[PDB]
Amino acid sequence: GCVEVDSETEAVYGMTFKILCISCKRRSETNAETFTEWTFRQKGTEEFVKILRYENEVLQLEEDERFEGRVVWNGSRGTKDLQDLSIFITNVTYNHSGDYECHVYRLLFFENYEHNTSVVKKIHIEVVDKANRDMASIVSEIMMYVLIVVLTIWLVAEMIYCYKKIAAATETA
Amino acid sequence: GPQSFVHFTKQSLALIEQRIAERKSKEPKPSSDLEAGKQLPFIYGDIPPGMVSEPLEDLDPYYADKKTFIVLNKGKTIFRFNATPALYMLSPFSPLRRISIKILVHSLFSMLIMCTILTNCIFMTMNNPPDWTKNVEYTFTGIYTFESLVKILARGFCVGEFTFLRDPWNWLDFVVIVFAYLTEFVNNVSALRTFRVLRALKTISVIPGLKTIVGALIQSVKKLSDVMILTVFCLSVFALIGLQLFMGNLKHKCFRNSLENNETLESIMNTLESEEDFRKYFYYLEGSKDALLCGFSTDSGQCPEGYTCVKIGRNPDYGYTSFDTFSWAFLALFRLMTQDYWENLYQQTLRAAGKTYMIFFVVVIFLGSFYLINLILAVVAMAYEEQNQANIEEAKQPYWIKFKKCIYFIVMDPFVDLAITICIVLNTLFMAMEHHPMTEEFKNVLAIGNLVFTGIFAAEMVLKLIAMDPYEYFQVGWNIFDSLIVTLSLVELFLLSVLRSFRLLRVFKLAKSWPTLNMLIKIIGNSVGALGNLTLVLAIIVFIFAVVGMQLFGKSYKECVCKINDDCTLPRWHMNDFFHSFLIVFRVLCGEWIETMWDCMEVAGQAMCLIVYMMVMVIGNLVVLNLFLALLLSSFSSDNLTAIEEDPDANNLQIAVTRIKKGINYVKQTLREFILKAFGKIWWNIRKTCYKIVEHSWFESFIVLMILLSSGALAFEDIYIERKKTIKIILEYADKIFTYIFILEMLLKWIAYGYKTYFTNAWCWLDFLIVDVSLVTLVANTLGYSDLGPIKSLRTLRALRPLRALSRFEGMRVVVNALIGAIPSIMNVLLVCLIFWLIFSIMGVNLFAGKFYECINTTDGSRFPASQVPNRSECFALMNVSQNVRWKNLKVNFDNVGLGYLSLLQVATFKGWTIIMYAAVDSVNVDKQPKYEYSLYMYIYFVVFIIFGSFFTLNLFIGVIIDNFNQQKKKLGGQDIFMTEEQKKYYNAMKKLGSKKPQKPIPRPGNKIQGCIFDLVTNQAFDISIMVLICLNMVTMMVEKEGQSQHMTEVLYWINVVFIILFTGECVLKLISLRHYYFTVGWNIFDFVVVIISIVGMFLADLIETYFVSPTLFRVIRLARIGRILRLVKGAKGIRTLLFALMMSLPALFNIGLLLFLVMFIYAIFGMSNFAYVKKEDGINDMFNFETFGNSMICLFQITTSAGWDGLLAPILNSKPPDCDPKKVHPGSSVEGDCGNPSVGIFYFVSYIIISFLVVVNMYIAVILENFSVATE
Amino acid sequence: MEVTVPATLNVLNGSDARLPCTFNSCYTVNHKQFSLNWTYQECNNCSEEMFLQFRMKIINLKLERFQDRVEFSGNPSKYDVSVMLRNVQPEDEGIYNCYIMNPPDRHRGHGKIHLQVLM
Ligand SMILES: NC(=O)N1c2ccccc2C=Cc2ccccc21
Repeated sequence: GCVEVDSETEAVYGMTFKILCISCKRRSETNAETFTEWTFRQKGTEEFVKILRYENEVLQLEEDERFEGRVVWNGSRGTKDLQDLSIFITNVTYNHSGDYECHVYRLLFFENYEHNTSVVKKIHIEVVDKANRDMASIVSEIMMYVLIVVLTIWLVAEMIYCYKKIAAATETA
Repeated sequence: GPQSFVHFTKQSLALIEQRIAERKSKEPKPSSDLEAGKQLPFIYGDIPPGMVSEPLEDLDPYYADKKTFIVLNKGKTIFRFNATPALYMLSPFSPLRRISIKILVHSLFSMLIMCTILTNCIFMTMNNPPDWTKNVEYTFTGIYTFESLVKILARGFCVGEFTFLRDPWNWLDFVVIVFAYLTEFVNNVSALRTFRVLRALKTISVIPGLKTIVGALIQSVKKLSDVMILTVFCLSVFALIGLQLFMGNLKHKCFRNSLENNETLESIMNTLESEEDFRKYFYYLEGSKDALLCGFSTDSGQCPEGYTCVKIGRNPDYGYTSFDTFSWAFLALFRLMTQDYWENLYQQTLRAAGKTYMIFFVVVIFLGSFYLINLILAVVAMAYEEQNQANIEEAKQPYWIKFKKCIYFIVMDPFVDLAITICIVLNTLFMAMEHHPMTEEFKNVLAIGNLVFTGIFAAEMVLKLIAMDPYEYFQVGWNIFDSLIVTLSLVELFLLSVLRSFRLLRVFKLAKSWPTLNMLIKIIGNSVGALGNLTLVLAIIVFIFAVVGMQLFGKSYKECVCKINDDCTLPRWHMNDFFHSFLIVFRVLCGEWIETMWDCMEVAGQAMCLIVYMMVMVIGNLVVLNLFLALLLSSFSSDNLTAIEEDPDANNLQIAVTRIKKGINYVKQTLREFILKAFGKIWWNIRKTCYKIVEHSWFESFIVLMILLSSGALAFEDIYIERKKTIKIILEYADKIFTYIFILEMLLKWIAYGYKTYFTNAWCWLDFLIVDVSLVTLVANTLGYSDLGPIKSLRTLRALRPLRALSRFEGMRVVVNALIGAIPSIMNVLLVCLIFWLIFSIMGVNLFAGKFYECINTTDGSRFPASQVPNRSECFALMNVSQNVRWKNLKVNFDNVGLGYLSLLQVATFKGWTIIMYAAVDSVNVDKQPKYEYSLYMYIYFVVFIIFGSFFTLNLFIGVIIDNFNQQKKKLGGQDIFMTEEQKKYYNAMKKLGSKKPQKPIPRPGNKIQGCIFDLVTNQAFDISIMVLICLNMVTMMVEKEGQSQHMTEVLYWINVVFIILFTGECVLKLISLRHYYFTVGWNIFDFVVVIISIVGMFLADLIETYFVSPTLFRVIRLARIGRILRLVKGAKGIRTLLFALMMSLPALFNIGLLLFLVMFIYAIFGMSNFAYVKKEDGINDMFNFETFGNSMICLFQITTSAGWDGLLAPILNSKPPDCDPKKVHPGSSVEGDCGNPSVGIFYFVSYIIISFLVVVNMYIAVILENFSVATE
Repeated sequence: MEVTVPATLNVLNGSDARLPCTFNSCYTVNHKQFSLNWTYQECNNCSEEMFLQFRMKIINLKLERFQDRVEFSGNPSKYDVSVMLRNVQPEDEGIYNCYIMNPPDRHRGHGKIHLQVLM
């Protein structure tokens, strides 16, 4: 079903990037009508500026020079019950490094009851020139190689010692 | 001597008079062979003509001192009367007495009574009777009173021995008659009608032979006292544990966060009454009668946004499903033990409390539900065996001749029988080609084929009747059977669906050459021959219960119908008429007694419904168990007596195959002749070193550790693994290390053992295959083809990596050896079951092929009433107007034989059968809208199947598996086949704790006061006082309920603390008395441990409710009080031996449970891999799914007992729209679609419920039986 | 629905009469849903006069021929729906009918009493 995966935090200059904002309901059988707004506080700036708003299957990009002609919708499509609210930057620059916020306004429709909730998700994004390798991947590869070599060395030492002992005993007999 | 037939005369009376005078002056045993109701001994020959039915002198010399005489009957039976005048008025020499004696001993009298009772049993079955039945009931009353009058005139009312009242059944007759007059003159009417059903019990007295069967049943139930005491004790202990843990947890509901007009929860609750009122304030799932349960824990249920969890309201299921009081907890625990709809309680409790509470259900199901049932079955088996052994011991103590001979040469040849068998098999497999959407040409060819087959069989009947006269043809049972089938075939040809399926019984002609299909026929014949009286008693009991239930609750079910049905119409299962009452009784016998009982209580009172249902359950299950075990033991022992030789006259099939193989040999030799006429010293030390390495304990332990790590690494691949990226990376590199680890272990074993010694070993073959799969996957991933269709699908076989622990673990190897040993008999019985079920599957296909379609309103899921939309064309026209309408079909039905097999499995396992039965009884025709119970009497099909199929097929399966295990044990030489060599020593040592003689009494101490303490504490009075104190403490623990006042809570706390001080005082007294000798006894140190843990637990609970808030820890810690009441076992020798049997059986159950856990782990990994994204439907919900290892294990444990497997399979049979969406996008994952895979799902669940049937039941019963036999010795 | 009423009720002139009308519905008597319709007719073929009723509270229409002598005397919460009547005049002799409907029950009952005034 719906799993709230976090977004990444590093975009390479000149390529495409996807900012994930997934918000699942507490119960998956409830009805809702969701719309979202994204803000952005560029690194070196103190204010969060609204950049876009998506409601009723139509994305309304605010007049912003940093994001004009580069952002497209990239989330749940064809419904008013949005659970994946991701946007997709088609051409990263250096004006896209900053703190994002993904405001979710969900309106649950119950029986003789309507609940208007709200969620905020914050994504810090840093732009780089070359894609760094994962520290976890590096350490996993290194430890795998050292474990393999250590086990093989132990096995070969046992093999040689046992061979010398067995042959010595056999020639003694 | 036949001169002993002397009449009872006046001189005989005078001789008895002188003998009684000598008896008075005088101030042995009667002959058993001469006791009334038996035949005369054959020494007495034939009765003289003038002596039959006449008062003869008492033939038994035992009664030579008493005025008793004998009347002999045609049919050679003896009635023993009394010569003391009847009613102190009529002497034995009176015309009335002579006439009445003759009437009573006549057999037409008994036949008339039987006919009258069987006629009255039909008028008992009218929910409302016509107004003229009063004359008929007057006639019945007259006949009964005449019969009683004749009996009283014949043998005196109550004047000494052998009088009317002296027989306990005459008490029943007298009560019947006084009720009949009192209700007609003195005049609850329903209660009086329930007493009219007492007239049915006169069948047992009238029909010969049923009285001894009833007596045997009573003497059997007298043997279950210890087992029922243990059952009550265990249910009470588990009910106390449940009342401690789950008290009030089922009153959790989601309540609205935002309330208007200053309203509060209490103000809301003081006003609501209707479900439409509650639905505005609590969260109700669509189509649910109960508010959704929530929980305060992390793993409990989740309320929606805007709803919060609060404890208020009533418990689910009308308020009857609860742990809020000891009585309701006891009902819940009895339900859990009998495993009746226990999965609903499982899910409710897990949702309300948390998923970590499944340990309670695991312990309850695998300790009380299975072990107590096996104890009951073993005790009943012992009772039957001893009774049967006693029975065996007492038994031991011109132109026509031309064609006659020609057709006799023709038809009785061995080859004709083989041809007929081939034709029978072809006919069966040709009938099994019917489906629902069948084209007209296919229908035509099927009709033509059936015509050809019936023509062949009719010709064969005619040939065998002209080859030998009817006087000899009709002398064979098989010939009569074939004649009946064929004449039915011609009847149906000249004229239905049923009569077409009548032909299918011809399959039983293969029972001659199929030994394990003859066992089924032997069981079925025993059910109506040797055990016919048991079957008749069961039928009478079921009839009585059905009529009693109807008379009591039929009017209530109609008056109070809106309390149990929203439409104010009678539900599906009710007791308003005889057929539905019988259906309810039969369902109770099948084992479903709670869902109907809830409606029973709602309409007509907890007390009455509980009493009736408990009586029905206990008595019916006892009788059914008696019949089952009698059939099993009789068929699988008494049939083994070496009667006649193994096929003395070889069957025609055997002679035909012998001729065929002779011809094959002749052809082989002739063709052979025709074709021949026409035309390095260091390598050995290397191998020795590798052997020394692979055989080392360090290497083996290292490999076992890596196997466990690689098995456990599979459980982290949830759907939530995209949130665990570091773990993802770590697990990928670890897989490579493990492949490198198991690849080096594979190469050393190749060089250490040799290719031949390696590859001629199944365990090594399994490891070879697993590592080959891993290597192929690794190579394909390295080459970049990681997504190539079948290569991607090959990654799902990584769930087989746990299979490498079977060879490593000795207990799991020992257990898995027994299964491989028993496989052949399993295949035999499975083939018999498939052949037997094919008949019912073809019959069901011909009955309900394509009639389960209906036009539903998809929003409500409600069938449109057939007044509007009477067919599929009108349904289509209505879809064209609306939008949420659909012409739907059931997912498991009878469209073809393949789906018929699945439907029959669901019916036979009693899981999901109700949906099929409802659709079957609603079915109208093809392309026609179902009507409510249009075909009501299609329930009979399922009744007959559940009987012939579900019952006799389990009598055959159990017998063959228990015989296979016994033969394996005897092959090993009387050695346990479920225990390892290391555990055998522990078993042998433990066996000696049940027979050690009492030791020397501990000597008195030296101090005077210490000696006095010794005499005080070493006393039976002290022991009895301790027992009664423990009983009082148990009662104080039972008197605790939910919502009790704070005053009662405090007084209960003080009552408990005083008990603590009393038990600590007795322990201290025994210590100061017995010095250091106290700890030499296991029960004494158990008591010491219980004392200290009780003190510590009281202190800790007080701490955790004073300086810390942790209700769950408080509830868990308060379970230390159960130690004080577990001590009742010390003084109950009846249940102590049964607990010793359980202790004896533990070692084998450990191995069996280990194997079961590994199998469950493998299936859980497969489920996570496959069914993680199916649509949330039926039994797949937010908390019970396959999205996580925990959820998968919970579901698999639920269906290990074969519960809810239909509801878990149903969401997986979806595969095409609008059932599923093949292109659904799942947030946070790259998988697309929520459709299931029908074939994989069916294989998964059927194989998993097949594994559980032969493991949790076939291996469980055997271990418990042997060890009970050992403990009871 | 089963309604138990006396077929003939004989009272003396100047005495009080309690008209026993009781029923035994399975369901609880919801006062928000109960419906009463007490009627009087001088003969079986005579028309009926609507004089005492329950809808949410006991409402007595206070007919002139009964004056202020008719009040409620049963209890719907315990399934008794009788009506009292002081100093029964000889004119009060006639036929009294109690009609009861108790949702969610479907069947509708009727209880008839012939009140007779003795000298
Ligand atoms: N203990 C046994 O050997 N049997 C027998 C005895 C004879 C025939 C078959 C069987 C088979 C199974 C079985 C089932 C329950 C109790 C005993 C029992």
